[PDB]
Amino acid sequence: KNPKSDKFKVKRFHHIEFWCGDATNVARRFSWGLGMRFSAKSDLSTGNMVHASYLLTSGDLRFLFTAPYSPSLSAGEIKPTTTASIPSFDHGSCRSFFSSHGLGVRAVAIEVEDAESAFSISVANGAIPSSPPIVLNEAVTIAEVKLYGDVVLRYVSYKAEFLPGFERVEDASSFPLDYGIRRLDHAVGNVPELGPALTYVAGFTGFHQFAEFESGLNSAVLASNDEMVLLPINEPVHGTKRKSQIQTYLEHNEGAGLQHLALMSEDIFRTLREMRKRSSIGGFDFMPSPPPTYYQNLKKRVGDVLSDDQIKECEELGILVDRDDQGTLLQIFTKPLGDRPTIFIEIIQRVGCMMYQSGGCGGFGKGNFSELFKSIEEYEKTL
Amino acid sequence: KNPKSDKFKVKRFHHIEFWCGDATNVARRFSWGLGMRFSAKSDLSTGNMVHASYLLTSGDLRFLFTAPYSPSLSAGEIKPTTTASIPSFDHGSCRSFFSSHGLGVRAVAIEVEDAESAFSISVANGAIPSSPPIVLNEAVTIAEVKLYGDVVLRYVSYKAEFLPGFERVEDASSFPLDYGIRRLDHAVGNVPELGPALTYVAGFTGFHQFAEFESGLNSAVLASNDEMVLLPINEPVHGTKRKSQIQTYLEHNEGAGLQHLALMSEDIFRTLREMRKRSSIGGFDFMPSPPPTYYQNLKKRVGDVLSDDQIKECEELGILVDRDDQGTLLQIFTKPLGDRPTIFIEIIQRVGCMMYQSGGCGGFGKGNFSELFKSIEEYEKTL
Ligand SMILES: Cc1nn(C)c(O)c1C(=O)c1ccc2nnn(Cc3ccc(F)cc3)c(=O)c2c1C
Ligand SMILES: Cc1nn(C)c(O)c1C(=O)c1ccc2nnn(Cc3ccc(F)cc3)c(=O)c2c1C
Ligand SMILES: [Co+2]
Ligand SMILES: [Co+2]
Repeated sequence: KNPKSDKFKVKRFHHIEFWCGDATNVARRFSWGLGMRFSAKSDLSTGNMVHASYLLTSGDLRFLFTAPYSPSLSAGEIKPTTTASIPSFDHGSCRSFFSSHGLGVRAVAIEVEDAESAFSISVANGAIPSSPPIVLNEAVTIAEVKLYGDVVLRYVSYKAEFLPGFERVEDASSFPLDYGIRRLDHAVGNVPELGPALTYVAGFTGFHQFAEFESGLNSAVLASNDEMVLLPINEPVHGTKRKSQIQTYLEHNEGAGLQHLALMSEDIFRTLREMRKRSSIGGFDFMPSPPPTYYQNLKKRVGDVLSDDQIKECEELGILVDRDDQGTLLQIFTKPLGDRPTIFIEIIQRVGCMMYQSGGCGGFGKGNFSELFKSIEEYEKTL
Repeated sequence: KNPKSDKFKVKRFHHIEFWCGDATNVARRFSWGLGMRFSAKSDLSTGNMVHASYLLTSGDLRFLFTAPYSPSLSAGEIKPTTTASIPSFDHGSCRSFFSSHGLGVRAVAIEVEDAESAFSISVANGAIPSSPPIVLNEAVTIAEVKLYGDVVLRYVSYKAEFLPGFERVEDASSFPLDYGIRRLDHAVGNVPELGPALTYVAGFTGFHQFAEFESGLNSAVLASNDEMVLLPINEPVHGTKRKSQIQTYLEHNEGAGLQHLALMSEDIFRTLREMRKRSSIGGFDFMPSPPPTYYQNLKKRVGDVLSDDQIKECEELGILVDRDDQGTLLQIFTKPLGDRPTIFIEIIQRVGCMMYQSGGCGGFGKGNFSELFKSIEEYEKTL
């Protein structure tokens, strides 16, 4: 059931912005680890005396990395005279965010028809304003409201590359890396209390609950009208034998924030081969693979969707598989992206629900908790 | 002339410590860009609730990357009960350093015979104490005094891998990268006033001035008894046509700090081939190469040291060449390591002064300023 209750016209995920202490080193690490190209910049070389911002792209996926310069470089400026290309940026907010949370997502940006309208309707419907609508070069409008913790939902609308004031990156500095990642599938937040978080966000967006089918969490997924913008939210389950990973996140992150980004691949096998080649040479590590009992149990569950060779290829790469009543998904999770056990990345590919592919085809893999537990004691018994 | 006036026994450079906002991403970028292996760690997985520290090695070169965790993880601790592996670490100092300077060197560490003695004699001779001597696991002693800006000179002495509380990194996570870098040759500071900086440091170390042979700077080099610990210091020259790069550093760094690290290669041609292959895929960029007039002028200056092919190989890689009355050096400079135009790296190889090779063989390349200017207008005229 999809009531299509969006209070304003939402298009697609537009970009994700990381707040960094040094944007250069994070962007270069991510570029190599994920196979994303350097595509735009806004920094001292483009006249920006306020912040350094570097944009990586792979397909339609856009990762922005931003860090503050010394405030002394821009001490003469006022907001009317700012050289910042992102007017919502604030030195104090950025430094406070990174010292509080470490490396993490500041903004989940979605493209909308009219960012000023989206902002007004959101705030009229309970959203906490973060940055009012600002029109950039009479061409693009940006506005921000609080999502959870210190994460903002950023509205972007275009009258008609990335943002005014950003320059395209020269070919010499722009190596065409590509490991197959194509777009952001969903972005997941961790909060202490799911109920009030859901009520707040569904309250100001009109996003509806996306239907699903003791793992340490309770979850729910908010979705736009065509279910292409997907925002899951988790809360911890306390008292459990194993401590909730949601609680660990909240402790090390100093509260609520973005837990993981799920990146759709057009060929998850190629993506994982390329990423795993680079894990120990600057890229990303992956969670430990499931036991072979898990892959021995895959024939009975998805043997009609994946060949034996394709299942063996999942085993080689540590890929997980789950299935809806309507589709199948392949997924795998990285280890945390930075020092703290907080944000990580999921790589995903979805099989089915063809019409284009409908959003969320196959679900989000919640069945992989019990299957993993089931594989673990089975492999212990086989030993 | 070398008076050998060291006030305590100094051995070699031991390590360089970067203070980071996220040590993981910087260490992974540097590892790939410079061909350094992950060799030790101290972090949550080793019981350290205070800071994340990752050690990269190439030959005898040791780069340490450290960032703070949330203070809440260690709020119950006191210094007697600390889980920090580096007792001088302070959350507030680290956050203040990185917000003030961005990514940069906090500590230049030298190995000494007796770190407590080195500390006492230094402070008795004018050094500003930063962290008193602390004995780690009855095995290693560490102490720190101020060097310039917020950079400390760290004394390490061993009674008898890296530091107690660090664990060696597992083979799977430790890929044996190596592009030929072997040790730290020198570490250079920028200050507003050279005179008082020299008087202070030579005052408490007994380091002597290393003899040399309008570029925007005045410089002098302090050296230990065997001239293997080399600490150059620069001040800006104001009024010049082109603005001093030393002044630009001081402005963007918010004052004095470490300007560049010079890393000796056992084969600078291999090192530069390997680094340049990776510049646009996560590694380091290099300054723009000199005009071919520079290499056309190399035959007359070093044609007795380098063959024509070896000179052509310098041209392919953008390497610079300078010569003493006693030796020749090959050198090249990276672009800044992070967002700000502050710290960069120099790769160097020295030819001559065999006895082992004596320190500073060939000088530091100060002659390359006039040669570069001379190449530039010559190439303009040839056009
Ligand atoms: C649920 C779920 N609900 N919604 C809306 C989602 O998007 C999801 C997921 O993506 C999903 C699905 C299956 C999984 N199976 N195992 N693990 C183990 C683990 C990995 C990294 C850690 F730091 C700690 C534990 C997972 O994390 C896991 C996730 C995170
Ligand atoms: C001097 C000197 N004295 N001592 C004790 C040293 O160690 C040195 C050097 O290493 C040395 C030698 C020759 C050079 N020729 N050209 N450039 C251009 C440039 C590069 C990066 C920038 F951000 C701005 C300008 C240099 O920097 C340069 C250096 C830095
Ligand atoms: Co997910
Ligand atoms: Co130098």
